[PDB]
Amino acid sequence: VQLVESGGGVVQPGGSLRLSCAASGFRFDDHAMHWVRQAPGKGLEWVSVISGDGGSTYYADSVKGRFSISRDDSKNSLYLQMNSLRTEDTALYYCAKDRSYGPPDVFNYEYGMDVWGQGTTVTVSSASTKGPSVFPLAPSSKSTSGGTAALGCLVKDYFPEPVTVSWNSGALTSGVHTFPAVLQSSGLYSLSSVVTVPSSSLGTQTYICNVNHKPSNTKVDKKVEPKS
Amino acid sequence: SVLTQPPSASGTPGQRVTISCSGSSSNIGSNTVNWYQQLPGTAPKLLIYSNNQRPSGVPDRFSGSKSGTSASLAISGLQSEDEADYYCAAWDDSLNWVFGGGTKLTVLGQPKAAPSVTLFPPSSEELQANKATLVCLISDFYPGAVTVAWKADSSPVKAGVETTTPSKQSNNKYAASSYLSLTPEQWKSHRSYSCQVTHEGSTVEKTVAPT
Amino acid sequence: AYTNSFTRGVYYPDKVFRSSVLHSTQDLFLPFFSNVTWFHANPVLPFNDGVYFASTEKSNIIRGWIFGTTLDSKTQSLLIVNNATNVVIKVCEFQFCNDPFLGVMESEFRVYSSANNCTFEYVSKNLREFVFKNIDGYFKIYSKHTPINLVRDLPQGFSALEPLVDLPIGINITRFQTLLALHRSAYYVGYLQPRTFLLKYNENGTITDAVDCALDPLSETKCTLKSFTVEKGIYQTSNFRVQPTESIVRFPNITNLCPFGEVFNATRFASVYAWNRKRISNCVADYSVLYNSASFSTFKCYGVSPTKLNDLCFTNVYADSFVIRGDEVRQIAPGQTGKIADYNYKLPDDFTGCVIAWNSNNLDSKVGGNYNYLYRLFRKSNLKPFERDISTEIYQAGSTPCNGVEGFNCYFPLQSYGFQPTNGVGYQPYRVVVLSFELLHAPATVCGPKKSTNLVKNKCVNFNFNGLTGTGVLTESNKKFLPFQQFGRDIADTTDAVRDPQTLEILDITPCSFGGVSVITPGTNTSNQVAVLYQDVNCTEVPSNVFQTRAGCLIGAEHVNNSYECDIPIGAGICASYQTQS
Ligand SMILES: *[C@@H]1O[C@H](CO)[C@@H](O[C@@H]2O[C@H](CO)[C@@H](O)[C@H](O)[C@H]2NC(C)=O)[C@H](O)[C@H]1NC(C)=O
Ligand SMILES: *[C@@H]1O[C@H](CO)[C@@H](O[C@@H]2O[C@H](CO)[C@@H](O)[C@H](O)[C@H]2NC(C)=O)[C@H](O)[C@H]1NC(C)=O
Ligand SMILES: *[C@@H]1O[C@H](CO)[C@@H](O)[C@H](O)[C@H]1NC(C)=O
Ligand SMILES: *[C@@H]1O[C@H](CO)[C@@H](O)[C@H](O)[C@H]1NC(C)=O
Ligand SMILES: *[C@@H]1O[C@H](CO)[C@@H](O)[C@H](O)[C@H]1NC(C)=O
Ligand SMILES: *[C@@H]1O[C@H](CO)[C@@H](O)[C@H](O)[C@H]1NC(C)=O
Ligand SMILES: *[C@@H]1O[C@H](CO)[C@@H](O)[C@H](O)[C@H]1NC(C)=O
Ligand SMILES: *[C@@H]1O[C@H](CO)[C@@H](O)[C@H](O)[C@H]1NC(C)=O
Ligand SMILES: *[C@@H]1O[C@H](CO)[C@@H](O)[C@H](O)[C@H]1NC(C)=O
Ligand SMILES: *[C@@H]1O[C@H](CO)[C@@H](O)[C@H](O)[C@H]1NC(C)=O
Repeated sequence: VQLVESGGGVVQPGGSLRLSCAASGFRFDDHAMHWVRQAPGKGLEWVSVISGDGGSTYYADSVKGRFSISRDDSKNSLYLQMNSLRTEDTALYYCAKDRSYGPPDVFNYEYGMDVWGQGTTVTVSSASTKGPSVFPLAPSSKSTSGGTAALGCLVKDYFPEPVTVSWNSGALTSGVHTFPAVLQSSGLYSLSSVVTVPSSSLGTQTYICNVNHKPSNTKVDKKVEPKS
Repeated sequence: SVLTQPPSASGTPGQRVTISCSGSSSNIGSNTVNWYQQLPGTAPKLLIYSNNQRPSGVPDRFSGSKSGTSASLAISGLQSEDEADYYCAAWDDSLNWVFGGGTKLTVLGQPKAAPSVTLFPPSSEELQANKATLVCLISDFYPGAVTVAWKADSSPVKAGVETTTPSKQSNNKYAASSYLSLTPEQWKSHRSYSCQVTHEGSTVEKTVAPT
Repeated sequence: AYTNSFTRGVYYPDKVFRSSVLHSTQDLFLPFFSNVTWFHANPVLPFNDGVYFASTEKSNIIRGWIFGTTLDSKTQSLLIVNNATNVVIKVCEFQFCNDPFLGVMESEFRVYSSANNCTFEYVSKNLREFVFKNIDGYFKIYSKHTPINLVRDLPQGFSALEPLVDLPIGINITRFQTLLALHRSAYYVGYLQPRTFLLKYNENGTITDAVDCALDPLSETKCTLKSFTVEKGIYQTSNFRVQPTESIVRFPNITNLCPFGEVFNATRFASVYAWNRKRISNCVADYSVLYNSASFSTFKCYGVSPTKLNDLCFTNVYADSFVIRGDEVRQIAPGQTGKIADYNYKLPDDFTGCVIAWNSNNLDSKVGGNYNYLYRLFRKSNLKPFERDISTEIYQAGSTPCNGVEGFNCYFPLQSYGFQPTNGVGYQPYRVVVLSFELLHAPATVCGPKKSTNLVKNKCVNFNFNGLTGTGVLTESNKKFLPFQQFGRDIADTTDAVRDPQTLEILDITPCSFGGVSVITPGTNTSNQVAVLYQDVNCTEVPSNVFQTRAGCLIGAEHVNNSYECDIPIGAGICASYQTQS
C-alpha cells in the first residue's frame, strides 16, 4: 500500500527528464493514477491522469503537448516523460492513486485520491552548480544578553540546494538552529545557522561549524570566536 | 475553472468552523467535490469524497455539504492537530481537474510572544572578499505576521534585501531571517544600519555601526 | 462640501414660441432644493442621466469638460475645450492624462496624448450654468450666463437655460471630467431625474417662474389645479397605496412519493439486450433525494443540472434499466461507438436525461460465476436511438445462408458475461438506470417540490395558494368551509377567504390599505402651510400632529376642544381652519 518515486534532479531549461513511481500492495488494473505537482510554498496543481485498464489520458492545459505519461502493470510502475521544460516547473511532484479508475470524465460522482507518495523535487535553471562561501558570525555584546550569547556561521551563494552545516562535528544540539535557505535574485541560495551558548563561554570551548556540500564535495570547518 | 475559496480562516479551539468553495457549473454543477488536508511538510490526506463520505480513518468531526454550486467543509470543534491547508477539488467538464486555493488554520491559542531580534554585520573575511551582507534573524514570535524594514543611517532602504517566510520551529512558534547585500564601500559609507521588525502593531529594532 | 440649489436648472424643453401659459411638462430636470456637490480648486464623475453644472469666476479657470465611458482609447469619447482663442469641439479616440489640464509663455494642453480616428471636428463675477444630456445619439447642451454680484458662491434666483448645440454623434457616455488652467506665473454638479414641472410663460415667451410638482403637498395642489394661486378649499390631489413586502407561496405536501424505490432497489434487473423500460406518471419526484442515495459511481446528465430539475414539470418520464460491465459505461453517452452503445442500446445526440450507474458486484456476481446476463454482439445493421431488439435469430456472417445450424460464418447473436467475484473492475457488474423526459402535449404529470415558503400574516403580501394568485393582508378566520372547499368568494365574485393546503386552516384576505390624498390649504395668499388627509386609512400605516378621524388620518393640524362655524369641511362633522398660527 505504498508509493515511491524517483527521477528528479537539476536540468537546464531545454532538457528532458523521466520520472518514475513504483507502487506496492494492490493491482494496477483497478485504479487510475495521477501526477500532481506543487510549487514550494504554494498550492497544488494537477498535472495528469491515466485511467486504469489501458489508456485514456488527460493533461493540464499549460502542460499540453510537452509531457507524456504511461503505466506498466508488468512492473507496477508509472513513467512521466518531460520534454522541453521551462523555468516555472520547479516543484515537488506527487504520485497519487485514484480509487475507482476510469477518467473522472466517465466515472463521475466518486473518484477521490486516497494514498499519496512522498514526492520528488525537480528544479530547472542555468545557474549550474556552485560551492558555498562561508563566514563566521562572531559572538558579540550586541548579540550578548545576560547569561547567554549567540554565534553562528553564514554559508552563502550555492546552487545545489541540499547543503548541511553542523556544529562541532554534531556535538552541540542545544541552541543550534539552521534557518531555511534563501534564494537570491542572483539565482543562488544562502543560509545562516546560529547557536546560543553561555556568555561566560564566549571563546572558552570549541565551536566549529562543519560545512558539507553533498552534490559537490565541499567540506570545511570554520571556527567562530568573539570579535577582535 | 478557478474554484474561489478564502485564503485563511480562524477560530478558537472547540467550536464549529466552516470552509467554503464556489465553483461555477462544470466544476460543482455536474461533478462531485473532494476535500484534502495538508499538514505542514507531509503528503496530503483525503478527507471527504462524493460530497459527504469520509473514508476509514477520518474521525467524526468532519462533514461535507454541496448546495447547487457551492461546497462546504465543516470542522466541528478545532483541536491542536488541525492546523493545516484544506483544498477542495472538482473535475470541470473543461477536461481538466481543478484545485482550490487552500486555506490555513489559526487555532489562535498560544499567547503573544515577543519576536527576539538579532543583527550581525558583515564579517571581516567578507570585507576582504569585496562584499558585505547584513544578517537579521527573528525568532520566537508565535503569531507569525512579522514584517521587516531596513535602515541606512537615517533613511529606509529597499534594495538588496531578501526575507524568508516564517518557519515553524519545534516549540511551534516561528522564525525568520533577512539578508542585506552591500558593497564594503557602502558598508563604510553610512555610519550605521539597522533592522526593524513590526509585529501586531508593536515594533522592535536592532542597530549596528561599522566598527 | 455640499450645497443646496434653490430653483436652478430649468431649460426650455424645445423650440415652439409661447406666452403666458402655465404649461405642464414631463422631462428630465434638476429637482428643486437638491443636494449638489461642491468642488474647489478634479476627479472623474458619473453621468448616468444628464448633468447640471454651474461655475463662478472672473478669470477663466474652467476650460471645458471631457466626456465618455472610458476616457481613453479602445472606445470613443467627446472633448470640449477652450484655449484663450475659442471653443474646440472634437470627437476622436484619445489617450487622456489621468490628471489632464492646461497651463498658463502661456503654454498648455497636457490634456491628452492621442487623437486617433477622429469622427467629428470643430474649431473657430460670472455665473455660467450648463445642462448636458444625451438622447438618441444626440448630445444636447443648454447654457446660460448670468452675472453674479459675488465672486464664487452659488446664489439664489430663477433663470431659464436656452439651448445651444446639438451633436449627432452616437457616442456612449458614462463618465465625465473637468479642465482647469493651472498656476504657473468653485463648481457644482447636479444630476437630472424624470420630473413633472409647471412652467409660467411671459408674454414675450420666456419662462419666468416654475413649480416642481413633487416637492410638497402645496405644489402638488398647484399642479392639479394648473395655477400659481390656490384659494381656500380642500382638493383631491392624488392617491395612496400601501405597498406589499415579500410574497409567500405554499402548496401542499407530497402524496405520490413517485416510486423510484423499486426501479433502483429491484431484486433482479434486466439484461442489456432486452432492457427494461418503465414509464412514470403523475407523482411527486424529488430528484435531489435521488441524487444523494450515496452509493453511485456515475451521475451524469446533459440536458439539465440535476438540482434544477426539482422545479420543473413534465408529461412523461421513461426510466430504462439494465446491467453491463465496468469498461462499457463510457458507451452509454451521446455519440459513442462499440458493441453496447450500438447493439443493446443507443442514445440520440440531443439527449436530455441523466445516466446513473453504480456497482453491484456483491449482489449480482457469485462464486462460480453468474452467467444469466446476456448481451448482443452480432447484428446486420446498427440501431436507432431508443430502439429495442429482443429477437434471437441465428445471425449469418458470410455469404452462405446456413439455416438454423451454426458453424463457419454464422453464429449465435448473444454472449454471456461471466461475472466472477474475483475479477478486477472492468469486468464487474454495473447496474445502469437511464432517465429521459418528454413534454409533448399532456395536461399535467410529474413535477418537482414547488418551494412552499412560510405563510405570514397581518402584512400586505403577494401570495400564491396552489394556483390562487393575489395580494393583500392575510388574517386568521372564524368561518368553516365544507371539507372539500378551497377558497371562498363574495357577492360580486371576489376571492375573500382561502384554506392553507398544508395546515388546512381558513384565512381571510383583505385588500391593502388604499385611498385618496387631499391637501387642506388656507390659500397661498395667507400662508404656505398645508395639512394632509389620507382618506379612510388607519393612521398607523401612513408612511407632530397625527389625528384620527372618521374620514381618515389627518396630518399637520392640531385638534382643539372649542367649536366654531365650519370653514373647510373635512367630514363626519369635522372642519378645519387657519386660526390657532396654523
Ligand atoms: C403535511 O406534512 C406535515 C409535515 O411535513 C404534517 O405535519 C404535522 O402536523 C401535525 C398536526 O396534525 C402535528 O401534530 C405534527 O407534529 C406535525 N409534524 C411536524 C414534523 O411538524 C401535516 O400534518 C401534513 N398534512 C396533513 C394534511 O396531514
Ligand atoms: C434502497 O434501499 C435502501 C435500504 O433501505 C435505502 O437506503 C436508505 O436511504 C435513506 C435515505 O437517506 C436512509 O435514511 C436509510 O437509512 C437507508 N437505509 C438503510 C438501511 O440505511 C435506499 O433509499 C433505497 N433506494 C432508493 C432509491 O430509495
Ligand atoms: C447630501 O447627502 C449627503 C450624503 O451623506 C449628506 O451627508 C448631506 O447632509 C446632504 N446634504 C443636504 C443639504 O441634505
Ligand atoms: C486652440 O486649441 C485648438 C485645439 O486643437 C487648436 O487647434 C488651436 O490652434 C488653438 N489655438 C491656437 C491659437 O493655436
Ligand atoms: C481606429 O484606430 C485604430 C488604431 O489607429 C485602427 O486599428 C482602426 O482601424 C481604426 N478604426 C477604423 C474604423 O479604421
Ligand atoms: C452603449 O452601451 C451599451 C451597454 O449596455 C450597449 O448595449 C450599447 O450598444 C451601446 N451603444 C451603442 C450605440 O452601441
Ligand atoms: C418683453 O417683456 C416686457 C415685460 O414683460 C415688455 O415690457 C416688453 O415690451 C417685451 N418685449 C421686448 C422687451 O422686446
Ligand atoms: C390677497 O392678497 C392681496 C394683496 O396681496 C390682499 O389685499 C388680500 O387681502 C389677500 N386676500 C386674502 C384673502 O388674504
Ligand atoms: C388602527 O389599528 C389599530 C391597531 O389594531 C387599532 O387599535 C385602531 O383602532 C385602528 N384604527 C381605527 C380607526 O379603528
Ligand atoms: C378636551 O376635553 C376633554 C374632556 O373629556 C379632555 O379629556 C381633553 O384632554 C381635552 N383636549 C385638549 C386638547 O385639551
